[PDB]
Amino acid sequence: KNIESLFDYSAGQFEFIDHLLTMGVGVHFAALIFFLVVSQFVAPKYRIATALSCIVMVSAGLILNSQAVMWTDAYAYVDGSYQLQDLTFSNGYRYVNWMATIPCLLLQLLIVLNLKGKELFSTATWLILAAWGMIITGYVGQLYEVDDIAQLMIWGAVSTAFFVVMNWIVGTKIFKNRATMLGGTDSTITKVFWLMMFAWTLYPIAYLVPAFMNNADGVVLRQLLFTIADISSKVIYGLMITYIAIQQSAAAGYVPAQQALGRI
Ligand SMILES: *C/C=C(C)/C=C/C=C(C)/C=C/C1=C(C)CCCC1(C)C
Ligand SMILES: CCCCCCCC/C=C\CCCCCCCC(=O)O
Ligand SMILES: [Cl-]
Ligand SMILES: [Cl-]
Repeated sequence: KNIESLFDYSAGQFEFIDHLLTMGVGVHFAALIFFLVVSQFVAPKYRIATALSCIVMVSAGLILNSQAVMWTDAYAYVDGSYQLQDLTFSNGYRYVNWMATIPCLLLQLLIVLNLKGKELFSTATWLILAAWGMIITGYVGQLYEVDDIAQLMIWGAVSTAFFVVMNWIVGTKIFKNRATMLGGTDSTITKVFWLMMFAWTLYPIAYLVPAFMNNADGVVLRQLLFTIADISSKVIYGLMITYIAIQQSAAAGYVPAQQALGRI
């Protein structure tokens, strides 16, 4: 049901995708260790924001690892090209994983925005409902990326509606609570918003690849887009969230944070 199943791959195409996914694994687990060791310099009220990055690193790292092994399982070098064998490859499992990772990305944002209690619970709930609506309708959509392009587009339109509404909630909370933020992170959080708009928008572009480049090179392009998007939306994003957590910790008087920033 996925366009990946339609083609044979050159050694070059096959190895590049393998390397992309493998590099993706290494980057996420490398970052995991960074987030782990810096977590001790985060004040208690923000420390969960950094823990969520650890959770995202392993979750994303495991899905990339799984995709890579699925890739090598599904294809074998036969008569001059990599051809589909008995096992299958699908991006569908990425969509399932987003059900967990996207709420984590959103939650760590709300935390450094200094949301608390009732407003935190209600905002998170609406955000998670919006994200799940987006992910589920998108998941259904890509089931048709070979059989019914028109259906892919319509489900994608519905998914985009959830996407836009989700982004509106995010933008609204960011620009409203920007003023509450310490240590100059009121400026930093603005760049985080634009990072999200950029990085998250790569995913619907990848989703549409079967519509504008239905060939083996389009398969490579999609994996390339996912890699750029994953690293940007999880790793670079996580680094900015953690930086914001540490800076606000130090400004709030948390001594290990102040000491940490003093060494650099
Ligand atoms: C770490 C993974 C992240 C942040 C994934 C985000 C995914 C999206 C923003 C996907 C959105 C989609 C649309 C807006 C339309 C097509 C269907 C989706 C699910 C690919
Ligand atoms: C934050 C951005 C992270 C970027 C991660 C991607 C790094 C490697 C990117 C690809 C370089 C281009 C490789 C050339 C493709 C060769 C085509 C092919 O053989 O299939
Ligand atoms: Cl605290
Ligand atoms: Cl993920």
